Amino acid sequence: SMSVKKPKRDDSKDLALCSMILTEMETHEDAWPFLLPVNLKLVPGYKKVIKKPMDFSTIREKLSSGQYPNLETFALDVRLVFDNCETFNEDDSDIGRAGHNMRKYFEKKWTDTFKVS
Ligand SMILES: CCCOc1ccn2c(C(C)=O)cc(-c3ccccc3S(C)(=O)=O)c2c1
Repeated sequence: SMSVKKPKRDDSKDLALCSMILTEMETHEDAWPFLLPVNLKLVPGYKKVIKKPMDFSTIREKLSSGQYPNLETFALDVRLVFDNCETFNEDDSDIGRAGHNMRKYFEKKWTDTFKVS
């Protein structure tokens, strides 16, 4: 509260560390569905059904331009990518499998970098 400061984690490395996580995502073999925005012209359903589209390129642009206030906002956009993927794609599809794999991959790097670290 007023004039009573809580201790706070050192956030000075967060930008570099999120950038490094994103680079590892962008170069994973199973990242191919997520590199660009889902093509709204070519993909029926998508626009209407997926209210907040997100992809790795859009995350990268945001990260590079100071549009994430903090590391939690970045993780929310990453998770949004995989939550969209599950909403639109069957688990059994190649895209659907890719998403489950990428999510697992992300959440372990997240824990190892910030939470269990
Ligand atoms: C023309 C039918 C293609 O339908 C889809 C439906 C969904 N997706 C996704 C996701 C994440 O839901 C991703 C793609 C896709 C797949 C291969 C190459 C390019 C794309 S994309 C990101 O340009 O739409 C893609 C393509």
